[PDB]
Amino acid sequence: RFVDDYLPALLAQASQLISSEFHEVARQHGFSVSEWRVMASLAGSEPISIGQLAQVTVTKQPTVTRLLDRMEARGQVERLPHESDRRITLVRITRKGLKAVEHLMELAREHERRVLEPFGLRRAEELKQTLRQMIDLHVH
Amino acid sequence: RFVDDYLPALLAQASQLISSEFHEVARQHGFSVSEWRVMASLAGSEPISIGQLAQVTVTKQPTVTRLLDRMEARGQVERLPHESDRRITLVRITRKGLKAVEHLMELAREHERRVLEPFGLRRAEELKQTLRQMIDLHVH
Repeated sequence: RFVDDYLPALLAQASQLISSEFHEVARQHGFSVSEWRVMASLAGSEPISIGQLAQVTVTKQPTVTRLLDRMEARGQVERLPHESDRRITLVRITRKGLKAVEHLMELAREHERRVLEPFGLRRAEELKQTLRQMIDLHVH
Repeated sequence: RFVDDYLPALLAQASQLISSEFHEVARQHGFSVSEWRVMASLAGSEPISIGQLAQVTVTKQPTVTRLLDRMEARGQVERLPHESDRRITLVRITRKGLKAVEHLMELAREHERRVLEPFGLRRAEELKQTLRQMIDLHVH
């Protein structure tokens, strides 16, 4: 069975299953999946470019731009010029956005702890380290 | 930075980056992403239910059904009744479909080998084992 041990299929299924669990919680708290991904990805961050945000939220950049249009209208994020090279727009979370997602972020930490608890701290840290190294090797 | 070590974000980015690399190869060989996921997931498999196929291909079931309508028209797959409980439709790859995807599957194995080579056999097997265990714990 080709797919049983094919890495991209394993990553895709694990990602879908784990994310879908928490996305149900996010929607019960009034967030769409894309709104949660953006706010979670900007929380605690310096301003980042739209392109960086699209990568970390695994969302196409034109979709991110339309999303930021309405989230900025709601005062949850702010777009800013890149002071130097100004073909680049930066984006940050506002205080209003952070307060809006703070409780959901604690629920997200609790869900993650539950997902990882059966594996133990060693295997959990290994997994996160390998995933981080893979991302940094393949990000364009 | 909340998202830097948040497992669902790490899985989602690693999955997107790794899959997107190979999906470019698939399209150069005339396959859409969904066609490749279905054929790869059925290769070497006994017939599986539509619901099982939707899970392993991380594709919504109504989307899978429409996809199978056209792939069955092209003779690449076949739907079959579940002989017992027959609220269930099963699906399999045909010989024509297998021959169509055989070369792409070898390219997929080579791409996977390249992705995993920097990590070594131990860390690669750990990763696949952890992902498999996570899937089996969270699949509904």
